[PDB]
Amino acid sequence: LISIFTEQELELLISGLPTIDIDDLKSNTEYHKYQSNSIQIQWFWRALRSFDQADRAKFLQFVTGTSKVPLQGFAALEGMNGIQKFQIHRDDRSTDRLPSAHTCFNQLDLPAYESFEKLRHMLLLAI
Amino acid sequence: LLLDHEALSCLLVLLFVDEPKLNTSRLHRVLRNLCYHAQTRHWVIRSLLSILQRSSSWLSVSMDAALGCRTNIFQIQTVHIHPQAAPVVCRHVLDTLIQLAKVDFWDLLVKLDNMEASPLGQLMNMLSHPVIRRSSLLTEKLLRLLSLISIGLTENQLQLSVEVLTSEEGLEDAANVLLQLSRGDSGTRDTVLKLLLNGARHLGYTLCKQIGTLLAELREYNLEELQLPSMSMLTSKTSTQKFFLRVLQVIIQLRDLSLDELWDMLGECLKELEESHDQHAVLVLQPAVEAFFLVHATEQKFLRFAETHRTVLNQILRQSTTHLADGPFAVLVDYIRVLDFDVKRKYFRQELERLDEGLRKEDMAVHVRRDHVFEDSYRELHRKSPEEMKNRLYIVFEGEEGQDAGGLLREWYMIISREMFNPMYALFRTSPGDRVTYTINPSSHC
Repeated sequence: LISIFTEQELELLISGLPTIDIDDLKSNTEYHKYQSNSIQIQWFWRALRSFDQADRAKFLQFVTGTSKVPLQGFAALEGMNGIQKFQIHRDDRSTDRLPSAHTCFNQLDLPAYESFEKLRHMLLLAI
Repeated sequence: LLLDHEALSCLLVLLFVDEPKLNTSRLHRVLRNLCYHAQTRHWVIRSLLSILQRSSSWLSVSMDAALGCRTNIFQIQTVHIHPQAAPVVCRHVLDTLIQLAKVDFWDLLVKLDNMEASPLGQLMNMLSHPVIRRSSLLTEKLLRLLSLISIGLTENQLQLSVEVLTSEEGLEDAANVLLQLSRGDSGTRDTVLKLLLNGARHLGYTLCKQIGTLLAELREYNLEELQLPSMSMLTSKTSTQKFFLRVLQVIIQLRDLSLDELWDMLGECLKELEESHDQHAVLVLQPAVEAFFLVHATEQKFLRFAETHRTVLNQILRQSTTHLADGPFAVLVDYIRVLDFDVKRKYFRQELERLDEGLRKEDMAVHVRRDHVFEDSYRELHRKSPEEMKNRLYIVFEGEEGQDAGGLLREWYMIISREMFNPMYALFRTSPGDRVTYTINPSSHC
């Protein structure tokens, strides 16, 4: 009966769905090879705004490894080596592979997916 | 022979006069007691059935039938019942026949005025006759009657038309009739199955015609909320969707219909509803989806369906209050990626309450000290049974004032979930990498 939940959903069942201040995450995002006005990044923020609270939580788990919201805000987001901001990296491999996450750095590697729809499908399939 | 046929005729004339005060249940119990005598019963029933057939001065009974029309129930010139009064004579006779089923007359009647299993065939023919076939009430009563009595080909066609045409209780009694008939003979079973399939195929053909108009009109709506008038004949309470699903539920009840031109166009229709950025717009096909998962997903194609329409089937389930594991969509319990989290949460909570529904849950006290709650709870509970744990806990802190038990329980859970991660118990330790998560402390052997 518990096996109906995913490894995400059991956490969301025990501790509940968080309310994600997408503005706080955006305020605490670092862009390395993308830029803040890249079209794939505007698609990323549009997608993440379009995801419901549960798919947002699954994204947060995908990139940070947890759904827990920091009391002080995502400025206080910890990583392996102290406070690590969330971060989006362009994955220069082929764009027929999913984004990939390294949660101890809170690191997203993101291929330069050609479209909003395809990027959204791949992200939703990852989470 | 307690009573003669003239005294029975005098009693039976009471069935025609519609007086609200008259106690017709008491009259039914008089006829029931009289009908313990087999010859009286047989004459009584032959008269009541002649009254039904003839529905389809002492005898001057004026019934108000319509506006400005006060009819005489009897026209004597060979005695006929004025069709305005007929539906009431039918209603009172079926009311009496339902009790006798739980357990010449005209010439005698004019002589006054001048001063189970065999007739089941007549009662099945009765469904064709207009005063009955019109009235949903008389049909429901006659079907309840047949459903009691049941404990040929045209007569089954007329029984099935009761489902293919217009009463949820009367059509569930028709389902009972068709079952209890099928219990009789493999040949009537087969003929009723094949004539159900024939009617369901007609319904499917016209449903594909209706959805083809719907899809076309959604094309014409997009290509330049949803109130397409083609939708009205699917919303309708008497829609072919509800007839088709009803018939399929009876087919599936008798099993213990090849329409891929329907199923694939229901498919592309759903896909064009979902792409049209409206949500409840799907629900006008919910019974067609439930029919799909009835005919398919036999106690696969439904899995390809649940993939390509996943979020749609989720909109269906999320809107439906039908409990996931009692409705048709229970099969997908095991293919769990095809449901939303909160749908699975609802199913979870309903199945948990269903499995533990036999258990009465009580309230249960827990006496703890604010400084020792964790170990006091361990001592109190660690030998308790699961069903004693399932009782509702209220927590009393020693010497503290009374407070809301819900807030005090939330505090108790919060304090416990904290103390779990106190290193003094050595239960959980933070991942040295993340430093905010927690996993089993490999140093709890201390």
